[PDB]
Amino acid sequence: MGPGFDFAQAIMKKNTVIARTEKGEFTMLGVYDRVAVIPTHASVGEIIYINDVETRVLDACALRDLTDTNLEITIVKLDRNQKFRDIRHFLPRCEDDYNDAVLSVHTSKFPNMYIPVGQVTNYGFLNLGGTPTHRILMYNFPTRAGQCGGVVTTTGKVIGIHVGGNGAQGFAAMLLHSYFTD
Ligand SMILES: COC(=O)[C@@]1(c2ccc(C)cc2)CCNC1
Repeated sequence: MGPGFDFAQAIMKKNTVIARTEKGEFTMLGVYDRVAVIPTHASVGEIIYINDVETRVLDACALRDLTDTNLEITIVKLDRNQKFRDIRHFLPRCEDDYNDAVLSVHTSKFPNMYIPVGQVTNYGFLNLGGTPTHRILMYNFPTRAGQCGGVVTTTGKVIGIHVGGNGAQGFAAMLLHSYFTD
């Protein structure tokens, strides 16, 4: 409808795949080369399905901060025959608050779904499904099962991936530029 949906649309059409693990179907954001992210609760193994194709996982790393606290981001390198568009220049360098964010989901159950979630708070600590977690963003939208891995963007920035909710608020793990240096 507007530049918010304009930005989200392009990230979705070129930088997302549908990932299936034993724990379900997730929106998976491709960041650069064969490197993508997914919520750690997807429990990525040695093999994953990417758009229903059997794919070997070459590496997978569940990120934690330097206090050894969960961040709920897993970085996956896929044995795929094609590279993602490099979107690392759209990642923020620091923890921040944001205005006017969109949460975008693409699965079998929710294809081409875009939700204007509005203001995003740097919430910080969250007890997420019993697991102490850091760098959580929060938005006041009643997000539901099947939105996990969903991409959170503002005009010009890719700021997080959806990892949970409480029925009234949704929670995303921050993406930071420093996660993807090489
Ligand atoms: C991923 O986003 C993009 O590449 C585009 C974009 C870039 C920046 C802003 C503020 C809006 C839209 C350029 C082409 N159409 C979407």
